[PDB]
Amino acid sequence: MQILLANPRGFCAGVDRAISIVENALAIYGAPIYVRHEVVHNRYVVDSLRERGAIFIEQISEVPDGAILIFSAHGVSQAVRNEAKSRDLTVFDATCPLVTKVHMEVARASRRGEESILIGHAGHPEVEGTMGQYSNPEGGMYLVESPDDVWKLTVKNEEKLSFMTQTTLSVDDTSDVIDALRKRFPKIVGPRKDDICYATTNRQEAVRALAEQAEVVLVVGSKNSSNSNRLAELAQRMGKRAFLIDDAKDIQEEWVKEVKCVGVTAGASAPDILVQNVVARLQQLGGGEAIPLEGREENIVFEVPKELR
Ligand SMILES: O=P(O)(O)OP(=O)(O)OCc1cccnc1
Ligand code: SF4
Repeated sequence: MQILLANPRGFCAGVDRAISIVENALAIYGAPIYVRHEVVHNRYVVDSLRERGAIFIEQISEVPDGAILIFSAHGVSQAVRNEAKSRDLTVFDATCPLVTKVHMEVARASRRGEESILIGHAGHPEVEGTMGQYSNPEGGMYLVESPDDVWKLTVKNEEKLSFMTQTTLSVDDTSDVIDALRKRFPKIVGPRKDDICYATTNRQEAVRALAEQAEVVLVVGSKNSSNSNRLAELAQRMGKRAFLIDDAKDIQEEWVKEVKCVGVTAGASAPDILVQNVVARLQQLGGGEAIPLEGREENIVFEVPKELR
């Protein structure tokens, strides 16, 4: 059995920054450090940080007075940010710059009381945060997940309309939603393409190349990771068996019995150690040295705020 690694894979710049923010705050201020939502959607990272004294919470009322609070990489609504601001709390924001950029566009629309449509998945924290930057009752802020959702949407003034996307969507499915938005609302304004981040686009392109060669693909990432789910879904749609796994333990031997070529990737929130352990497990089940595919080079880094160095 040949083992191939997708390239790129694993940590992006927003995730490296956000985890560093929590680590550094723990180092500087000691436990506990409070964090709104899992800092990133990875059980191993979160379990780790919890064992070192991070406490993960969904509401600001769960955080005591005088504390340090960090917002997760997925971002937060204005109501949450203002709720935290009114309190004695010390707040650090681990929201990814690429999320923040979308937030600002939503807030601009809100100020203009002009309506905005977000493409994303209901209930995901990034979606809550992004919808959560719009407040003007005279405009509106609508969520669509599919072309059918677009086909049934009505808005108050379709002459003044803009769209935004979640950063971790399917590139291809999103393309279909946007095509529908433009057929329905010819005057709609957005970005050139979408708000899907470089890391999501690149990992999707890499798993496409991986799945052209592999019979079976293993995506390292947690169940509640949107971007990781998209990598598995992509592979499956190409006719390959794909499995989303937290770690090497989850590999069932039947999945790779008599498979000549197995591919491994990782979502943007999955640490490289988990991939290394996956490869070691595949080698036990009879695989050779892991071969990295040629891939697009990523060079973007996001620094921690200076107060957390
Ligand atoms: O569920 P997803 O959003 O894929 O979060 P995860 O933490 O798996 O990946 C990092 C991230 C954070 C913020 C925005 N987009 C991606
Ligand atoms: S996957 Fe994208 S938007 Fe999300 S933390 Fe990473 S770089 Fe930022």
